[PDB]
Amino acid sequence: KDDVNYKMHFRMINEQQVEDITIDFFYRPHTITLLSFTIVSLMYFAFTRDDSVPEDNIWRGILSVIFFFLIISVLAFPNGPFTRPHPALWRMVFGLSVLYFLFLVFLLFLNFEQVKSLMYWLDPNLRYATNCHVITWERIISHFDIFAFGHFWGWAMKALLIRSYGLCWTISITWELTELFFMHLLPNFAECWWDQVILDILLCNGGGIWLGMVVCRFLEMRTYHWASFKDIHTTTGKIKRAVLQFTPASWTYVRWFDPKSSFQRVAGVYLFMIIWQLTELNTFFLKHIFVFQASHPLSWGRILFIGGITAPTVRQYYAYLTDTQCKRVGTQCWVFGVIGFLEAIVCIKFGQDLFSKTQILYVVLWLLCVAFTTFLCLYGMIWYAEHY
Amino acid sequence: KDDVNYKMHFRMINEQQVEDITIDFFYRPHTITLLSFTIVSLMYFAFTRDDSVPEDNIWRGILSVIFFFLIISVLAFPNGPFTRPHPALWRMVFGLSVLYFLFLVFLLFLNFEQVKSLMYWLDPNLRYATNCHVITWERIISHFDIFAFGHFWGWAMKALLIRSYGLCWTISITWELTELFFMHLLPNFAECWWDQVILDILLCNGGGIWLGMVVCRFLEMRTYHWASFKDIHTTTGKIKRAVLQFTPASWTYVRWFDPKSSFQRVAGVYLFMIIWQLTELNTFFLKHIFVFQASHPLSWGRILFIGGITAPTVRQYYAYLTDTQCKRVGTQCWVFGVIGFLEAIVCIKFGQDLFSKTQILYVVLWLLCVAFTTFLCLYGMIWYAEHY
Ligand SMILES: CCCCCCCC/C=C/CCCCCCCC(=O)O[C@H](COC(=O)CCCCCCCCCCCCCCC)COP(=O)([O-])OCC[N+](C)(C)C
Ligand SMILES: CCCCCCCC/C=C/CCCCCCCC(=O)O[C@H](COC(=O)CCCCCCCCCCCCCCC)COP(=O)([O-])OCC[N+](C)(C)C
Ligand SMILES: CC(F)(F)CN1C(=O)c2[nH]nc(-c3cccc4[nH]c(=O)oc34)c2[C@@H]1c1ccc(Oc2cc(C(F)(F)F)cc(C(F)(F)F)c2)cc1
Ligand SMILES: CC(F)(F)CN1C(=O)c2[nH]nc(-c3cccc4[nH]c(=O)oc34)c2[C@@H]1c1ccc(Oc2cc(C(F)(F)F)cc(C(F)(F)F)c2)cc1
Ligand SMILES: [Ca+2]
Ligand SMILES: [Ca+2]
Repeated sequence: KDDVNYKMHFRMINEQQVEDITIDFFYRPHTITLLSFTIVSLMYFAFTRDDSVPEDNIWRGILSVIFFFLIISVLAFPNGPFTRPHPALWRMVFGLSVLYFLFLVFLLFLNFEQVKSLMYWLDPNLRYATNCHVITWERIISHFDIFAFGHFWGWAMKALLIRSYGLCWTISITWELTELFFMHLLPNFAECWWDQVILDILLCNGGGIWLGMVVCRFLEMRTYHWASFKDIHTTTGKIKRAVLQFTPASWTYVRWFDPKSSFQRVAGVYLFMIIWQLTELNTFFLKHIFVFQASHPLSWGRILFIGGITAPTVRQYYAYLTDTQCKRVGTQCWVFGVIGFLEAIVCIKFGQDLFSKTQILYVVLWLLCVAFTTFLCLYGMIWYAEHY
Repeated sequence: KDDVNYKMHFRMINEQQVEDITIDFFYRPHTITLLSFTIVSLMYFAFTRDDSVPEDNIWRGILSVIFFFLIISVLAFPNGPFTRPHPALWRMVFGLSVLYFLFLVFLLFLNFEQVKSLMYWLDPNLRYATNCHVITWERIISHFDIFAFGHFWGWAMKALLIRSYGLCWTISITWELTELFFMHLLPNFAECWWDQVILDILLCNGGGIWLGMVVCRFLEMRTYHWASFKDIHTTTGKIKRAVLQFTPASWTYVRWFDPKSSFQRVAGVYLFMIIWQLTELNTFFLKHIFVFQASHPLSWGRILFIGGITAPTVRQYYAYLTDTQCKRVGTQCWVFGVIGFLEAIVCIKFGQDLFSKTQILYVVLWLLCVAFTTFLCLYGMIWYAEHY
């Protein structure tokens, strides 16, 4: 009867079910109405759309395949550890992750010219894509952009889900140093290195981690009592509940290191940090292989999507690593890992024009040193946890 | 607490679980080994395959996307009412059905020249694709081919799953007459109409229905006691059990008509028969729009695949139609219906060159008459069931 408990502990981190349902309209399935909508909409598009332009036909077909795969996801895909604001949103996020996985699998079979032609079809303008000792006080605040906003809030979310100053500060410092080193390696016109080791570590990353940890401690201490949207008498309370419907209903108490932790625990945390830094390398290298612009919708959309699938992945990884009755890895964690490895394989396959013969050796030495430093600081964290 | 029973009755026709597991090796998940296999295999292909030929790159990429979507299906897709020979096979069948659904959704946005070019890319030889009163006794047996074998066994499987002489004989006669009429309409060199109303109704379809009904009655009467493969002492018993692992473990008692049946019951059975005849029309019309050859692997592979997804679809449709606690349509039935309607939309969109202005009116009149005859014989069946 331990197998029943095992399957329950997997079903609670893979497809979490909603508790205390009051407005039952949001949760009753209407799959036949969805089928009628699908058929009538595809009928309207087939019989009324003008399909004389073939490129537009291919683009609309791709968009519609994506839309209806998200519908299939809402129907049949797993939900994850999250049931807020609605499980269907997380099913659609899982479907997007599966689509991206299959996109990378396809990309691994084309050659460099075919992948470049694909990227040039998605963005026709991709073909033509390309003084620090006087750092004034105001050119410093000029550094803060919308992407600095993104860094801040991404680190806030990461520190919220990880619940550790040590892990977050380790990954922050190590990745900022790695990025500076690679920018020195590539030509990059890489002057002004005081905007990566100071403004990016101490203000964006540091403040983001601080905010994430404060909000995480708040969410841990608070007590969750959710009254129905119906029973609220006033209107301010009603809109307050409708807004809180987009917040966590309960919060997990995260502890990566036990008092006396096994070798499996340490190895799992080390693997976690290695895959974290690997997903950090994937973005840098994919943006440098093909000359991607940071303002294009796919560029920041892919980063937002990775940050979105990172939230269930961290919860499922923590559950599998620590919970003893969770005998299976969540499917979102599986897809996150396979994407994070396929992107590295893509970077290695199409990334032979980045460095010379000696610069690749420099990259390998730095990656070995980074892995060793990660292990050293993880061991230091475990020692401090055991003795203090 | 009726909602718990509702969700259980849906989970038992959507994801049936295996009972009495003895050899637990076949049923324990190894998702991390699957992830390692995926990554190592894609690494081997990325780093060793010669990708200088682009058409081969596109073909291999398509095949690999299909393979790894079947892997994702084995991971996360629903199983259906069946758990034999293994639920993973039916998960992969569901994944194939989803891929075909998305293929049709994509096809609905291209124009006729693009779809013809797609079919010519899949089969380069598609571009160049094209005396009864003396019917000897032996040219009759010459009619029996591998496709007659397929008709026989398809009707056997259908009569096994439907459990009705009336429904099966109705659909048989009506579809054979419709096919003869359409062959008379199209030029078709449609002589020798004694091979469709006699040899195809009375011998292939009739014998198939008889065999299916006999095997269905046998499977209903028998008692299922499954000893483990381990406990069998001899070797003949072991191989007998290993062969019976590819047979049903239990059989449902099918009854479409109650003594006094509601209007919803009659309407659901009528809709069942209409979608059956619609899926029969889809094959004929898709094979006549583009000049498809019956021997090409995709031609008969698509028919085998439809016959494969027909088995869970009929069980889930019967469950939803008759069981009062089954408040949701199975997902395989959903995808079967959406495919059967999307194929008809494809036939209507790309099928404007088949008939003239008057022949389309003839087709519409015959389809109305066929629907009316279907309803009449269904009402006759219900009357005979009520009074005899
Ligand atoms: C030139 C280049 C040089 C470079 C050199 C580099 C060299 C560096 C090489 C480092 C190699 C180190 C690997 C050590 C492996 C041992 C791990 C171990 O045993 O822990 C086990 C589990 O471990 C796991 O959970 C693994 C499964 C996860 C796989 C999915 C991927 C998703 C990741 C998403 C990450 C998200 C991050 C995103 C954050 C933003 C511990 O568990 P257990 O107790 O043993 O038993 C199982 C658990 N139960 C049963 C008890 C419940
Ligand atoms: C020119 C051309 C002219 C042409 C003219 C043609 C005109 C002809 C037009 C005919 C139109 C007739 C339609 C009548 C609709 C009423 C149906 C009804 O109420 O029954 C209801 C259900 O009914 C359903 O189950 C429907 C859901 C199925 C949808 C998925 C499709 C998959 C099909 C796969 C088929 C596989 C076949 C493959 C076989 C090889 C009855 O149920 P309920 O009791 O009311 O309540 C629900 C059940 N619970 C809750 C009790 C449990
Ligand atoms: C390994 C990699 F492919 F390189 C990942 N990529 C980056 O990391 C990155 N950053 N920017 C870009 C980028 C891409 C294109 C043009 C420009 N122009 C510019 O300036 O940047 C770009 C990219 C690419 C990237 C590709 C696809 C992608 O999402 C999808 C988009 C489509 C659809 F076809 F619809 F567009 C379909 C699918 C689905 F899988 F669902 F099929 C997914 C996101 C990022
Ligand atoms: C509405 C329709 F499209 F017409 C249905 N079709 C028929 O009914 C029919 N009959 N024959 C043919 C046929 C097709 C091609 C060449 C020749 N040459 C000849 O003689 O026949 C043919 C067809 C087509 C058909 C197309 C695809 C198909 O399966 C898939 C194949 C592929 C992959 F690209 F790999 F080939 C990918 C996918 C997936 F969806 F997974 F992406 C599905 C099965 C049938
Ligand atoms: Ca940085
Ligand atoms: Ca025929």
